Amino acid sequence: GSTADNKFNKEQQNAFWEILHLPNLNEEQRNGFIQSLKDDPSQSANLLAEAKKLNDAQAPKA
Repeated sequence: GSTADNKFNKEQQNAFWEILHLPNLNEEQRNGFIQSLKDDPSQSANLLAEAKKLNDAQAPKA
């Protein structure tokens, strides 16, 4: 069909939204996470996690 068809199931897809949303993370950082994540579905863990912790610390509010 193509290659990996980004099989971001309900569990993996969550990464995308949480990535795109990242309320407190540079949305430009969010986008970057999408590109790296999309091109590499096996990286969903490395991107989702990196974006999760980063957003937490880099988050403005406190």
